[PDB]
Amino acid sequence: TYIPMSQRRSWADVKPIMQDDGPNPVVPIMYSEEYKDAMDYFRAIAAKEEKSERALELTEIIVRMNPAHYTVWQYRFSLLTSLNKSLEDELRLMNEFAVQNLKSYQVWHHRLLLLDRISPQDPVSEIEYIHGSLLPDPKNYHTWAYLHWLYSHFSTLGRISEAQWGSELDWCNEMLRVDGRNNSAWGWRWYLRVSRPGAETSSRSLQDELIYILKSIHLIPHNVSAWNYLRGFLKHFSLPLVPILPAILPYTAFPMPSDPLPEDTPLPVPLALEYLADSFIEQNRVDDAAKVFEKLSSEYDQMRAGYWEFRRRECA
Amino acid sequence: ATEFTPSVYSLVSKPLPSNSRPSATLDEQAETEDLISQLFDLTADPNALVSEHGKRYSGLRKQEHTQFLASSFFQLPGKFVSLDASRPWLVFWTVHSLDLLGVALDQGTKDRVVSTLLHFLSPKGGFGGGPANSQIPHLLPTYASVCSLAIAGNDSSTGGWKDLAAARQSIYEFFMRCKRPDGGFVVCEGGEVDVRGTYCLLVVATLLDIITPELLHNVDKFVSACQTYEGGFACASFPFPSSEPSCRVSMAEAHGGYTSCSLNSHFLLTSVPLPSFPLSIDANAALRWTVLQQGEPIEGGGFRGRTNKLVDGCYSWWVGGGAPVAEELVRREKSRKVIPPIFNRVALQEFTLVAAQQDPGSTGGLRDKPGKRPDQYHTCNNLSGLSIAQHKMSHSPSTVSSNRLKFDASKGLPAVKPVAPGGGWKNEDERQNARREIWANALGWIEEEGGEIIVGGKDNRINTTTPVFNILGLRLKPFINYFYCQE
Ligand SMILES: CCCC[C@H]1CN(c2cccc(OC(F)(F)F)c2)C(=O)CN1Cc1cncn1Cc1ccc(Cl)cc1
Ligand SMILES: CC(C)=CCC/C(C)=C/CC/C(C)=C/COP(=O)(O)OP(=O)(O)O
Ligand SMILES: O=S(=O)(O)C[C@H](O)CNC1CCCCC1
Ligand SMILES: O=S(=O)(O)C[C@H](O)CNC1CCCCC1
Ligand SMILES: O=S(=O)(O)C[C@H](O)CNC1CCCCC1
Ligand SMILES: [Zn+2]
Repeated sequence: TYIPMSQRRSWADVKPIMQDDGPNPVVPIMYSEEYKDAMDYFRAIAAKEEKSERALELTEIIVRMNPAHYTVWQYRFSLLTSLNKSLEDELRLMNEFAVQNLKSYQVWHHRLLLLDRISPQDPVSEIEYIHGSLLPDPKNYHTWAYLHWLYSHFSTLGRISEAQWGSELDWCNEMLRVDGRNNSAWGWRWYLRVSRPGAETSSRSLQDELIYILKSIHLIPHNVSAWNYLRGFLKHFSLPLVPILPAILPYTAFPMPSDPLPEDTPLPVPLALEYLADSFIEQNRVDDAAKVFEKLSSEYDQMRAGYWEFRRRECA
Repeated sequence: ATEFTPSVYSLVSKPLPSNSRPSATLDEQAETEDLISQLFDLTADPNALVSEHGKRYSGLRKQEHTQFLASSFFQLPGKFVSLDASRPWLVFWTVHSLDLLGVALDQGTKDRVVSTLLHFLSPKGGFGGGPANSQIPHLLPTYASVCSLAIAGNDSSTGGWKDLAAARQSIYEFFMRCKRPDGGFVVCEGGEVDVRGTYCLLVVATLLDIITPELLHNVDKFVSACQTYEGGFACASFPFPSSEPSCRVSMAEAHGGYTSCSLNSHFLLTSVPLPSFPLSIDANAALRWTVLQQGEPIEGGGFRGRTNKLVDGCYSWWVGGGAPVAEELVRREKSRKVIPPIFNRVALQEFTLVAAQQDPGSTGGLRDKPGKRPDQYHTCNNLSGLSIAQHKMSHSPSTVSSNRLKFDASKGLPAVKPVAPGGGWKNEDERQNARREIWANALGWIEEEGGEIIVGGKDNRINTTTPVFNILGLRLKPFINYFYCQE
C-alpha cells in the first residue's frame, strides 16, 4: 500500500504546492496518486530551491514514472553538480533506465551532459556501451546522433586515437554486413570516411571507397541506401559519372555485377536509370536524358511520374 | 490535373525485391507491405463512381474523428502521463485538427483554451509544457501555445493575444538565453540543441515581430550544415572550432521531421534582409530526397521518414508538407540562373483515406499505419498532410508584392530592446524594411486556382493549411496582423 508523503517523517517540514492549472483546464490528465503526490512535493522543493539528497531521490521517483519530464531532468542535473555527486554512479543508473525501457530525448541528453562533465580521458567504454545498446533497435535515431556527438566532441579534445577510428570502421562494416539496408550505418560510414575533419582524402582512399560502394550495389541492386551513397559520393568529390557507367549499365536493361544477376532482381533498377539520365546530361546529350526521364515517368517509376516529367521538361 | 498522379489502384503492386539477400529491414518491409496492401484490397477504390458491394467505404469519417478529439475537452486517461510535459501539443493537435475538419468551438470552450495556455506562460519568458509553477519554458511548447492561441484566441481583453503582445520582450529574452554562438539554440535551460528548436523559435519570432540581427547570427549556417549527402536534413550540425568554427558536420541521417524543420527554418530566413544571408542550401537535392520518400503502390503511397524504414501517416505532413517549400526554393534558383505536381497528390490521399483512418465504427482518429492505435499527433499530422495533397500551395511573388504595397511601417508594437548594445537593426529605415519583408513573405502562400484535387468526392475536402506555419490562412492573417498592427 502507498504511504503518502504527508505521513513520511523525512518530509514533515515541507508544505506541498498544488499544480496551478486554473479552475477548469483543457487537456487534463488523470494522474495516479503517486505521481500527483510526488509532483506536489517537487513543486515545493523547486520553489525553495532545495538542493538535497531527498530532492535527488524525489527526481528519480518522478522520471521513473515520466521519463519525458524535462523540467525534473534539468533539476536532477543541477542537484548532481551542486552536490558533487558521483557522475559515474549516475551513468550506471542511466544504463538501467535503458534496460527497463525508460527513454526519451531527455534521458539521452542527460547522458550527454554526464559525459561532457565527466570529460573522460578515454571514452572507449562509452563507445562500446553505445554499440551494445544498438542491438535492440539498430536504427535508433537518438543513439546514432549521440554516437556522432561523442566522436565529434572527444575528437575536438584530441582524445580519439587512430586505432580507435580504425576499429570504429571495422564495427561499421560489420553492421552493414549484418544488414546492408541499415541506412543509419551508411550515414555513420559517411562520417567516418568523408565528413569528419580528420578523414583522409587521397587517390587511394577514393579508389577504395568507390570499390566498397560498387560491391555493395552488386550485392543488393535494389538497395536505395547504396545508390544514394554513390550519388552523394560522386557529387561531393566532383567525380564524373561516365567512367563508372560500365558497372551501372547492366541494371538499366572496378567491381562489375555478377554474370547472372542475383535472383529476385527485376530490371530495370529505377535509380540506375536516374544514373544513366544524369550521365547523359554530363555528356550534354539532353535529348537522350529526356528520353530516360520520360520512361521513368510513364513506365518504370510511376509513383514519381510528376517529378520525372519535371526532370524531362528541364531537358527539352 | 491528374495525368501525372496515378491512383494506387491503377498501378501494379509488387513487393520490394530481395535480390536473394534477406535482412531484418526487409523482413519488416515485406510484413508492412502485406498489412497495407491487404487493407487496400478490402477497400473500394475511392475514385469509383458507385462504390463496390461487399467492400469497405473509404470516405473521410469526419464525425468519428471529431468525437475522437473530444476527449481533450474533458480528460485523458492516466497512462498518458508520458505527455504531461507536452500538454500544449495536445491542445494544438486538437484545435488545429478541428480547424481542418471544419468544426467550430464555442466561445466558452475557446476561453478555457486561452486561459489554460496563459497559465503555462512564465513571466520571465516563454511557455512550458504545463503550468508555470511546475515546468520551465521550452521552445517547442512555446510554438504549440502560440499557434493554439492563433487558433482559439482573439483581440479582446480575454482573448490572450494582448497577453502575448505584453510578453514580447520577455519571450525575446528567453530566445536569446537559448542561443548558442554557433547558431544553434537549446530548447530549454540545459536542454538539447536541434533544428526542432530553431523551427519553433523562428515561427514564433516571425509572428510576434521580435526578430533582430543578434537573434539570427549564424542560425542560417547551423541549419545549412544539417543537410546530408542524401539531400534531406539531420537533427543538428557540430561546429569544429578554429561563433567562427572551422567547419560544421551533420550529426545523423536525413529525416522527414528534421527536413521539414530545416526547410521551414531556411524559408523563414530568406525573408530577412541581411547581407549574404541566409547561407544557401542544396534545394535540388532536398527536392529529390523529398519525392524519393513517397512509398510504392503496395505500401499505399504514404511517406516514409527515412531511407529503408517504413511508411507512416504522420510524414504526410513532415515530408509532404515540405514539398511546396523545396519546390519554391528550386524555382528561385532556376530563375536566379537566368507544371505537373511534384509528388503523387492522389496516392497520398488514398493512403490517408484507406490506411490511416481508424477502422469504422470504432474510436475514430487517424494513425501511423494499420495495426497501430490512433492518437492526437497522428490525427493532426495525417490531416495536415491530407490538406497539402488536396490543395496546390505555392508561394506567390505577385502576392508578396501586393503585401509590400499595403504594409504600413508607421504602425507597430514597441521595438524589442536587444541584449547586446549593437544587437539591433542599424536604424529605422532598416528595421522597418525588415518588418515589411518578413510580414509580406509570411503572408505569401496561396492556394492555386483550379489546382484542387479531392480524391473520393467533395465531402472528403478539408480546409487549407499554410506551409511553414501549419495553421489555416484564416488564422494566420489576423494573428500576424495583430502583432504588426496591420489591418
Ligand atoms: C501518442 C504520442 C505520439 C508519439 C510520437 C510523437 N512525439 C512527440 C511528442 C511530443 C511532442 C511532439 O512534437 C511534434 F511536433 F509533434 F513532433 C512529438 C514523440 O515524442 C514520439 N513519437 C513517436 C512517433 C510516431 N510517429 C513517429 N514518431 C517518431 C517521432 C516523431 C516526433 C518526434 Cl518529436 C519524435 C519522434
Ligand atoms: C517541430 C517538431 C517537434 C518537429 C519534429 C518532427 C519529427 C517527426 C521529429 C522526429 C524525430 C525522430 C528522431 C524520429 C525517429 O523516430 P522513430 O524511429 O520512432 O520513427 P521512424 O522509424 O519513422 O524514423
Ligand atoms: O464520421 S462519419 O462516419 O461520417 C459519421 C458516423 O458514421 C455516423 N453514422 C451514421 C449516423 C447517422 C445514422 C446512421 C449512422
Ligand atoms: O518566471 S519566474 O516566475 O521568475 C520562474 C518560473 O516562473 C518558476 N517556475 C518554476 C518551474 C519549475 C518548478 C518550480 C517553479
Ligand atoms: O460533390 S461530389 O464530389 O460531386 C459527390 C459527393 O461529395 C459524394 N459524397 C458522398 C455522398 C453520399 C454519402 C457519402 C459521401
Ligand atoms: Zn508517425
